[PDB]
Amino acid sequence: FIGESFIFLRALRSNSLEQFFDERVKKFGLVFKTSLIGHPTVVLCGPAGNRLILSNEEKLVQMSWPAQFMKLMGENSVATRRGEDHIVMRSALAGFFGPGALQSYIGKMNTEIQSHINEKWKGKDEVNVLPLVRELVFNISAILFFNIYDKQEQDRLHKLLETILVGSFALPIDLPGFGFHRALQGRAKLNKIMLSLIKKRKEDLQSGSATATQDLLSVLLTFRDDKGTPLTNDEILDNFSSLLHASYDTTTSPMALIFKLLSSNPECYQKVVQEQLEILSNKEEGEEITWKDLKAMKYTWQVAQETLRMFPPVFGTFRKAITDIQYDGYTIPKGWKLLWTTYSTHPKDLYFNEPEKFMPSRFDQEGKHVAPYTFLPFGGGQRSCVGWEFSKMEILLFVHHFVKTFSSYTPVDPDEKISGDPLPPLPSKGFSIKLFPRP
Ligand code: HEM
Repeated sequence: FIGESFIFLRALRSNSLEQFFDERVKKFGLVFKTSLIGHPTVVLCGPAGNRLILSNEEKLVQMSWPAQFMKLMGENSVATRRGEDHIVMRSALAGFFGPGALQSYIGKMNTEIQSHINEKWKGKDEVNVLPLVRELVFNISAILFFNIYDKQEQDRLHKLLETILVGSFALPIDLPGFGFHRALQGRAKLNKIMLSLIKKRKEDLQSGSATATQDLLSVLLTFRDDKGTPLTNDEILDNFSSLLHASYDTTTSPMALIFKLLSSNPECYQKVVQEQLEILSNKEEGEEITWKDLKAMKYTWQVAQETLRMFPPVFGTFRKAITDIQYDGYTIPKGWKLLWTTYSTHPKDLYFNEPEKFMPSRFDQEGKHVAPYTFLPFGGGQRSCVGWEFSKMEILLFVHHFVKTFSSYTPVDPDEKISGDPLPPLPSKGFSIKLFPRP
């Protein structure tokens, strides 16, 4: 049955959503009943509800994706697998996204961001930030996932992913003239492309032309579980498809918005500049940014977090009750759906005083003063974001090189709105800015 799916969809595109939950909390409370995407759903608002859903994976709940997302991502990815297979895939992914592993890719990421800024920003009087950020974010994935530096090949894959992403928000009608149908065709083309990259990679590894750690493709190809089993081609394809979905639209949001919010709060921009320039003062010219420099960008990371609080790229996500669960006096029946949202804590004065104000100081001392399960841009528990530290690296390096290159900037439209009907919140006009390069 339609249930409340239509009203929820209406509120989502309306870019409100907070109200959708607010009025249901006002009428029923934090733990209330609803029907979404044809399933009986219970929304658990607030920190206590967040802990229930997020911290009890495989105990009381399991990740549940809607049918259409399963068809576009595949059934063999880390996001669509459960139980033991999920834990193995996270272990394989940790070989690239883990803190020790991520440090070996900072050089490649730094170089691309540096080259992108110099080529497409440094010499312009004005730029439209959003398309540049999208290009940079995708190209970093192409380099770090597949070692693809060829610009035409990067653009080809970039266009293909855009077509697939259209279907994830269209009506799931697999018919010749619908958006979902074209997305499914795009996924088929991408699968064939990635299959050829897998084959050539297997050869390149056997002939000593590629290493086991150079990129994500090699890490996943060389992974073996505790019993010596490698991942299958379908598992590698679906994981790459899922990782492209997860990485492109999400990271684009804070990167595109960070300098919009900073332009409205110049005192915070002043502190970002001072932090970044102080880091450069202690380096010789030509010396590359290091992982140690990265960890010194504390205030910059506080600005990024406050951007994520006010404009979460992922409003929330769904689980399925794998057992009858007793919560707040009620019993969520097995087979029912559960939903948590950042909108129950992120915009609330109760958890973040003056929530409408941009205050990076909320995350002072590495977030010491943030209450548990109130700031959740990357979720939590066994299903927490695989790539959050990858995103953090991109944002910090991007901010660093921008501040290094430019003395100042000025928004062309200071009153530009920040909407997103599709999940990703972004500058409504792409955030055009005038640029002032350092002399
Ligand atoms: C850029 C690289 C990124 C990669 C490779 C990535 C990858 C992933 C993957 C594979 C998962 C599923 C983990 C699992 O099922 O075990 C996940 C979860 C998640 N991601 Fe990310 N992600 C990235 C960036 C981001 C960003 C920037 C945000 C938001 C600021 C974000 C928000 C989330 C959230 C909230 C979840 C958990 C959803 C839930 O538990 O219901 N991701 N990510």
